[PDB]
Amino acid sequence: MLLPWLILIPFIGGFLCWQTERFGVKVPRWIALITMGLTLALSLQLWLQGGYSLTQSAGIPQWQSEFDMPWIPRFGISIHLAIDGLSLLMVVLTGLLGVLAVLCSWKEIEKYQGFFHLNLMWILGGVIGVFLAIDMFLFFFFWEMMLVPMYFLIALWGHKASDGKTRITAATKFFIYTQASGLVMLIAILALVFVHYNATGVWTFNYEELLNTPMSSGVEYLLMLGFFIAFAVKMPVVPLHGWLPDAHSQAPTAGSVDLAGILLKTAAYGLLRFSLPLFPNASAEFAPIAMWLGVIGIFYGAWMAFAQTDIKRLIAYTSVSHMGFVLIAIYTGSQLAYQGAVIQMIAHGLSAAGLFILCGQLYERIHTRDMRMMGGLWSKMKWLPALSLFFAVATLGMPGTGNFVGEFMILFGSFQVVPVITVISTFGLVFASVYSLAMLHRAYFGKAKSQIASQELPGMSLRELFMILLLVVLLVLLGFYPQPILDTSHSAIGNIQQWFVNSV
Amino acid sequence: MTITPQNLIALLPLLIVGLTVVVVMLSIAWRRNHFLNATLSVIGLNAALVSLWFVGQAGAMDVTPLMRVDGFAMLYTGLVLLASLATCTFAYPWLEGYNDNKDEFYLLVLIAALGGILLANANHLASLFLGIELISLPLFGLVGYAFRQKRSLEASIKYTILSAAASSFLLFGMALVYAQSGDLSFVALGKNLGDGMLNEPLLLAGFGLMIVGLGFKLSLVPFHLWTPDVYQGAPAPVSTFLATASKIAIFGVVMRLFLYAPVGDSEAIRVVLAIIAFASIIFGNLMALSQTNIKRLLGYSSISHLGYLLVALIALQTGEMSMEAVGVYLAGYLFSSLGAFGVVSLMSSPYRGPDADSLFSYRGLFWHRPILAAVMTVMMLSLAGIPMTLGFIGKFYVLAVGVQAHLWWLVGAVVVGSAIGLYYYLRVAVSLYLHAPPSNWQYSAGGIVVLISALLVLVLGVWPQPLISIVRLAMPLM
Amino acid sequence: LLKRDPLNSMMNIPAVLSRFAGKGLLLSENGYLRWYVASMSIGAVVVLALLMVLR
Amino acid sequence: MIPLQHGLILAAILFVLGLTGLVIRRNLLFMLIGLEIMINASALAFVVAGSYWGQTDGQVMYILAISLAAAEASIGLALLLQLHRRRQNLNIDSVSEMRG
Ligand SMILES: CCCCCCCCCCCCCCCCCC(=O)OC[C@H](COP(=O)(O)OCCN)OC(=O)CCCCCCCCCCCCCCCCC
Ligand SMILES: CCCCCCCCCCCCCCCCCC(=O)OC[C@H](COP(=O)(O)OCCN)OC(=O)CCCCCCCCCCCCCCCCC
Ligand SMILES: CCCCCCCCCCCCCCCCCC(=O)OC[C@H](COP(=O)(O)OCCN)OC(=O)CCCCCCCCCCCCCCCCC
Ligand SMILES: CCCCCCCCCCCCCCCCCC(=O)OC[C@H](COP(=O)(O)OCCN)OC(=O)CCCCCCCCCCCCCCCCC
Ligand SMILES: CCCCCCCCCCCCCCCCCCCC
Ligand SMILES: CCCCCCCCCCCCCC
Repeated sequence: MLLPWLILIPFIGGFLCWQTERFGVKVPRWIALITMGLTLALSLQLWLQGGYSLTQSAGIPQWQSEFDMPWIPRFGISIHLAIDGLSLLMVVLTGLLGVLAVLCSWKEIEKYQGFFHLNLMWILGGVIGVFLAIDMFLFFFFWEMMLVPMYFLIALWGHKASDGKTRITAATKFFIYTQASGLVMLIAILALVFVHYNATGVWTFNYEELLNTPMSSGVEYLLMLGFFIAFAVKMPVVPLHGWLPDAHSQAPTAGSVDLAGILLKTAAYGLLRFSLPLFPNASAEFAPIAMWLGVIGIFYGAWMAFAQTDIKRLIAYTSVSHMGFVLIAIYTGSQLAYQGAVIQMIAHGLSAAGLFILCGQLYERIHTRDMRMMGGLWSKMKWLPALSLFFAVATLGMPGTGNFVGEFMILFGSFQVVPVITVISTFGLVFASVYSLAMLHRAYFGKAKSQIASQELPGMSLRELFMILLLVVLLVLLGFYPQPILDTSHSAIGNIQQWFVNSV
Repeated sequence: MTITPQNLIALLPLLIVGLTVVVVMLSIAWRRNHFLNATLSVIGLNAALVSLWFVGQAGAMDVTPLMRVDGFAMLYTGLVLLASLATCTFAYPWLEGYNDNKDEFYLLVLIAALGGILLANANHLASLFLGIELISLPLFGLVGYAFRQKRSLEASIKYTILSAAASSFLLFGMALVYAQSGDLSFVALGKNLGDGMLNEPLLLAGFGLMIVGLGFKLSLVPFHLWTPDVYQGAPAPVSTFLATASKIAIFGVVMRLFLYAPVGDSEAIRVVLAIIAFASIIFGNLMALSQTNIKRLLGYSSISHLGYLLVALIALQTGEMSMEAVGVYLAGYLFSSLGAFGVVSLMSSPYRGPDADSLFSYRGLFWHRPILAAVMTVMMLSLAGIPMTLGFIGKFYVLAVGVQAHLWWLVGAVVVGSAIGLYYYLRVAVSLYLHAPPSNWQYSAGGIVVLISALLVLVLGVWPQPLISIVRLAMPLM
Repeated sequence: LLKRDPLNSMMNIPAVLSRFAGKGLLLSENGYLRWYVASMSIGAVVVLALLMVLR
Repeated sequence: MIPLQHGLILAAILFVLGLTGLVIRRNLLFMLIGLEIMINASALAFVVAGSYWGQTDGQVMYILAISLAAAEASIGLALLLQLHRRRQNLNIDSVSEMRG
């Protein structure tokens, strides 16, 4: 009953952000902050009232909250929302990152920031709708609707230093990748719906009804492949990753676009929620290909991150490597690896958010992103290099941060299933330590390699320090006490794992 | 068959548009009055649109061997009348800057709308030929209305020559079909064959020559090369009419011909149309990649969108919702093309000479015309098949129809062409917001028309069920 | 060796194929009316031959 | 005792001759002349088909065809006169400024 408001509060808030700009140019940021705070408060209230820790695995479907409204009854299409533990964690993370994205764009007081905040809230509402929709048409609709404000934000509000043509090219490449892969997923959805209609005789896009769809081997493989192509584009999975460092490099310099609709792992959620339960046998046969794609993603992303001279592209390739770990975890069929994947998704969201916010602040201070033009920045800044050191320590999987808990539970479950892939992935952890130390030494240690890095720089303000330290506290708490997060997602992950291994 | 009073009630929009033609022409003979004659034309078109309600109350019936009136005919009559009303609305502020006679424009638009209504109701090869000609010849006049401009004269010459060639191709194919069949009614084209002898060579050759003529009229590959030149050279309200009403009416009569003719489910014709649809989608999207002219880009876009519609045509006998998909797609395409070409027409109004069709002229449109830029970016999103637009609902219908009939090559073609379309439509829509170096109520009426088109596209993109139910109500005789 | 992202270029190959194919297809739009008539008759020949082959 | 195939073949021969004249002639007047030949050939084919079946519909389609031919010839000759007025030259290759 609150799930429609979880989607609608961002949309009404973005409309109010656009509408309240006539009252003043410092007004829409407050409207966006109240909007995202209300969304986060509703998500936290759903967390408190859900009783997820005491919920046991009863089998798919099992929803803690549900909402249904007819939308297109001709095709059996409904606004059908449902929340359980995994989607609840994703929605809470979306609300927190949306609050951080609003707070990070606080100083942008330009003449059209009402449209900026409207696009940000529309992206966040689309992401929440992706996490909530259990109607396949509605899920696809949210999946494709949240890319238009993404395109416009990158194209018009993006990196001001670069030429407009570069921003247009990166935005267009991202949009073509995501929307073409979404259309392939729509083809798979339509063919699954038609197979179900031929088997039974009713029109349904409901994910609960489409679970019990008898189909031959080969049809199921193709439907799985369409779903996986969409998810692999947005995860990213190599070689469908090239849009991501380009989109990150041309995103708005503060990084609200980075937090709002890139660092929320809708594709891993889609693989767990839709790909494994709808096509369990096809996913079981596809598992070696997906795991080797994850291994290639880990090492390729690590090597790409090391070779970068831009910090933003470096962090984007770190995202590629960590999503390779998550992709390995998803196809194991192990409960421990799935819980590690959930922890890894949340921790990677937090740590990459901290990294991107710190990079935006560093670019505000020194007006460049090339690491060859900096060095020795530890002696010139007050807070930024130490917090960057903490977050780089987090992305190499140091214990005490949630990233270690995530990928080590992933590797424990994966070794219980697939040992060779696991040992190669742990050498991927060595590669991760290499690229994190390389970025730290190129940016903040050594001597100044240009003139901008040789002078004292203004320190972080109270707001930026507050949000970075909140991310630090959350990452440390996830590293040392991950049990509430594991208890929240335990029932949903167990349902997905039991469905995957009991139908194969 | 004779004509009864109830047949005259089913005749109502055709009779009203013909009476409007006579009345407007007699008013021109009285005195040349641009406002009065434009008002009389739009009053007659509105009266025909209203009388569609009485046509629906009358019911579905055969009016002579030539015409059959049903919900299908009503829907296509309504689409043609909406496009004609929008064309007149965009025509007035453009014609306010025209130094020569302006009153003949509305006469030609009315006669072309009459041809569109005839094609909506056509049940016969005679009525199909006459409706095509009745659309084309007023468009010969309208495309070259500003014949002092070299582009308008060249577009008129090209359209006239190629449409006469296509009409001769279509008439020769009709004659071959008649020689085989002995009846020009749609339901009899292939009826005198049995025991799996539907692929009679003369019948197939006649239908191929008709395919040449109709595929010229629908800008289908390889009869498509006229489209960007005629779209660019024509006056912008004429480009609006040519993009919407002519294409919609000709595709509707093609829909009815392939539904009713027993040779419509021939496998050879199906494969030939599959090749044409594949080539149309791919070629129309690929040629629009590097277009700096908005009218030429919309011409190549029209080629691709008619390819998608033809994909829906191929699954007519296989699936169950091919006609419903075509109706939903054509409503969405009408509204999107009306908005885009109307923004072009309002940017070119009043007429001063060369059309404002360069993409540099639409670069930074938001900083002086923000509402027009918002409408144009909504239409670029709709023609790309982006969700919360009606164009996506049409694309979804096309994809569902193709998936149901297992037309996998066509489905893959739609996906690839959609990606290419995404590139060039996004390029236009984002060039609207970059930085680059009226005052009467008829211009405001044109702006209101494009704004209403944008609102309809957005609202029926979010909530398509009323349009779907309306199209499902408008069903032909089985 | 990898600093140029070879997989990104390998996936960028279809974009350059689309650009090349569109530039090649735009050569048919030479603006000549007689070529447009000739292309209509070529398409008539192709459609008729295809219909007679698959009859 | 006239085979229908012979009349249809004669109509097809006239049609392809008119199409050839339409393609190979740069002068717009000969293009219009070829168009008249093709539409007359299609009308002849309709007359042959109507005569084979013993129906008036062939001659009715002939009547519609020549009405189209008259109106199209009128429009094409008006456009030819306009081209001659504004160009002093009837070469159809000169009207090619819109391309690409
Ligand atoms: C897992 C593989 C199978 C499933 C794939 C699913 C599809 C989604 C994921 C793959 C998408 C690949 C897209 C590759 C192109 C990305 C867009 C791009 O590069 O746009 C930028 C470019 C313009 O930028 P620039 O280079 O400056 O050009 C200026 C020219 N004067 O723009 C252009 O040059 C125009 C681009 C037009 C559109 C690109 C072509 C699309 C073709 C169909 C794509 C569908 C998949 C086909 C098979 C892929 C390979 C297996
Ligand atoms: C360019 C990007 C897009 C890619 C191109 C477009 C999609 C191409 C899809 C090709 C599909 C080939 C299918 C070949 C067999 C068809 C005939 C057949 O065997 O039909 C059987 C069956 C109908 O009989 P039924 O009674 O339903 O049988 C029960 C079985 N379930 O048939 C059925 O039940 C229907 C089977 C449908 C199979 C799924 C089709 C779509 C799958 C998702 C997209 C394709 C895979 C991902 C993209 C690949 C890389 C681009
Ligand atoms: C402008 C140029 C550039 C742009 C355009 C580029 C090209 C676009 C089009 C690309 C896609 C081409 C078509 C791919 C799908 C082919 C489907 C097919 O052949 O299906 C045959 C068969 C159907 O199943 P069937 O045997 O009928 O099942 C009943 C029996 N139990 O199938 C089977 O039996 C099972 C077959 C399984 C594998 C089929 C799909 C292969 C896809 C290869 C690429 C993806 C590889 C995996 C993922 C890698 C990482 C993304
Ligand atoms: C300034 C002056 C302004 C004047 C106003 C201008 C704008 C408004 C124009 C209004 C036009 C109204 C047309 C009404 C048509 C339907 C009338 C009707 O009663 O239809 C009912 C009939 C089926 O019902 P029944 O009466 O039971 O049938 C008995 C016959 N066997 O139904 C049928 O037989 C078929 C019904 C569907 C036919 C198509 C609908 C009409 C054309 C619509 C074109 C646009 C569609 C796309 C946009 C939709 C937006 C929601
Ligand atoms: C979605 C964002 C998650 C951020 C990380 C949260 C990690 C869990 C922190 C829970 C609180 C830990 C400290 C208090 C423990 C109280 C124990 C009560 C029972 C004895
Ligand atoms: C450019 C678009 C390419 C689309 C390719 C689609 C291939 C479909 C193959 C279907 C094979 C069916 C075997 C029974």
